[PDB]
This record gives sequence, C-alpha cells and structure tokens, in this order.
Amino acid sequence: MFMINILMLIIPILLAVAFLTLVERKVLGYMQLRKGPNVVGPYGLLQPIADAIKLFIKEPLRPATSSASMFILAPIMALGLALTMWIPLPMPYPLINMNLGVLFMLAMSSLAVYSILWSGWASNSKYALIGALRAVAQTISYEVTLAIILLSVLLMSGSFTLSTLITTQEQMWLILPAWPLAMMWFISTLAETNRAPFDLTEGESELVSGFNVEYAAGPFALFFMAEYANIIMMNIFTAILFLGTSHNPHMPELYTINFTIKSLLLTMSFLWIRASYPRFRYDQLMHLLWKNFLPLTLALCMWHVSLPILTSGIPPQT
Amino acid sequence: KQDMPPVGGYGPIDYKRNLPRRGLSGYSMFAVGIGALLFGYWSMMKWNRERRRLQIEDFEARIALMP
Repeated sequence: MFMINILMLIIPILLAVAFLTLVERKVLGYMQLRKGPNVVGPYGLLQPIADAIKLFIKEPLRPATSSASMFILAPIMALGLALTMWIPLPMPYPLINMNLGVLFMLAMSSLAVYSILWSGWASNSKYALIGALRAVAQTISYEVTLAIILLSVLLMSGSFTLSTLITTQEQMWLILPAWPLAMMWFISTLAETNRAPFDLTEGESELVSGFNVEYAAGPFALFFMAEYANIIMMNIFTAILFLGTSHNPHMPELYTINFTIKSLLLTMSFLWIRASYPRFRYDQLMHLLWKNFLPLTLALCMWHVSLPILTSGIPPQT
Repeated sequence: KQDMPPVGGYGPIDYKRNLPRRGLSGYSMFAVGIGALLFGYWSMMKWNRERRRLQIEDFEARIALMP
C-alpha cells in the first residue's frame, strides 16, 4: 500500500497551502485593527472552498504572441519540485530514507529557478521579460550565502543524513552554539523564496506584478499554490535543522504533535513581518550580500572547522 | 447667547518627543552574548565526546562475530 502512503501526503497538504491563504489575512488583519474574512464562513473557515472554484471557471486566456510549448512545461514544474522536495523529510519517519539526502534539497532548491526563467521568457516583453530576468539574478546569489551556512553546522553533527540530525539536537536545541549563523539561515529563505522585505520578484511597488502578470485564473492558481508550497517547507525544514524535537520510540505521535506546534509558529513569521517593513531597491538588494552577509559566512567556516578539532570533539560519523 | 468656549481651564497636552528607553546598552550586549555561545560549545565536547564512546562499542559487535 506504499502508493496509498504517498497519495495521503500530496492530498492532505494541499489543504494547508489552501487554508494558509485564509490565515494570511486574519493574522495580517489584526495587525491593521480589523477582522478577517468573516461574512461567508460563518467564521471564514469556509472561504477557500469558494475561492478555489472561481478561478477554474474563469476563462484562461493565452497571449496571441506567446510560444505555447514553453507556456506549459514551465508551470508543470512549479508544482513538481514543490511537491517532490517534501519526500525525504523526517516527521519522524520520512517516506524515503536517503543516505546523504540533506544535499538532495539543494539539488531541488537549485532547480526551481530554472522554472522562473522559462515562464517570464516564455511569454513576452519587458514587464515579464527583463522583469523575469533580474529576479533570476538575485535568486542565485542567495545560494552562496546558503550552502555554506548549511555546511557549517554539518561539521557540528557529522554526516549528511537526517536521522542523525535528530540525535545530535537532543538536549541542546542546536540554536545556542551557532546563533550567529541561525540569523542568516533565516534572512536567506526569506530572501530566496521572494517574500516580504525583499519582495521584488513578485511585483507590487517596483513594477506592476512580477512573473504572474500574464496567467489568468487558469494557470495562476498553480503558482499561487506553488509559491506557497515552498514557503511552508523551508520553514518545516528549518525546524528540523535547528529547533529539534525529542524523538520517542514509543509514542511517535507525540513527536509530530509538538513538532507542528513549532514549525507552525515559526512560519507565522513571514506573515508577522510583511505587515512591517519596506523594500530594498534592487541595487541595495545584492549590494548588501557580497559586501556584508558573505565575509562572515566564510569567516565562521574557518571557525566551526577548528572548534571540533581543537577540543577533541570530532563528531562520530563518516 | 449659547456659544462655545468654556469659562476657564484646559490642558494643554504637549507636542514634545521622547521614546528612548534601553534596554541593556553599550557593551552590556557582546557580554551576555558571547557568554551564551560558549555554554553552547561546552554542552558539546561532552555529548559529542560521549557519542564516540558508543561508536566504538557499535563497531565492536561487528568485529566480535564475523569469523
């Protein structure tokens, strides 16, 4: 029945990414002093069944000027590498056990931006043309900030797999010891996935609407359901790579219970920001990475290398 | 002969500006901070120095049998 363990995953998650869109504007509602979608629910909890159905009734135009062969294979992705990445992710028991799999995320973190470059180019001119070009450029310069500061800690835990990374955070919430890094693990995923303070990719201010501009109701649910299938995953990751829970070979169930009451707090962070801060004006946006974020990330790497060796600490792995 | 201004008495309420309160300033931070980071590593160097002590124990059974 291994095929019914899968399809029990893909389906029950599409409800979260659906019902996030509701808690989008309730939480961001009371920052403003008001209430959130209310009239339709009664509580509102019934809103997203009505919204999923307005789009696919609503007619899906294509530009007369487009290349239809690319205008499909691209979105036929924004929903794969979002739903594949979930596969080897322990909670506690991952569906797959990949030997070195931690590295496998970067494989699928790196291969999504090659679905932006298609779509914005697939269609047409300068609002999605050079406007989907220069959100490529920022999306690849926030990896080098990443793979390093992912690679740092992994000196402090011994291997590439995720079954060890529950063992080492036992009674030490891995955020003490590298708290300088942890910050930069946060501003990255918020800068890379195109969210609030570095917002430019999806346009509001700097342009009209980035990269979404062409898709009518028909395809544009996918992206608007793809872009929220990354955001609740990196943030359902960070908390396996920092704030660890305590496995329990007996009541596995109490592992996940206490696990979603963390990863679900953590997420409610990209909403708790977006009410707050303004945007960066694309110069300042990269111009603050090389100069500023990076020099440290190298420097710390020269540090977490020696700290095990200089304490006879060296973590028990191959 | 019903008009507005009261007989006497008012505020004012000021227009002034103050909202500066801290908050562990001026090197008080960099003091607690570097103090936590250490107790992080001291919490390592022991777990990680214990876990190896089990590591050898595990490779022991392998060599024990396998004649």
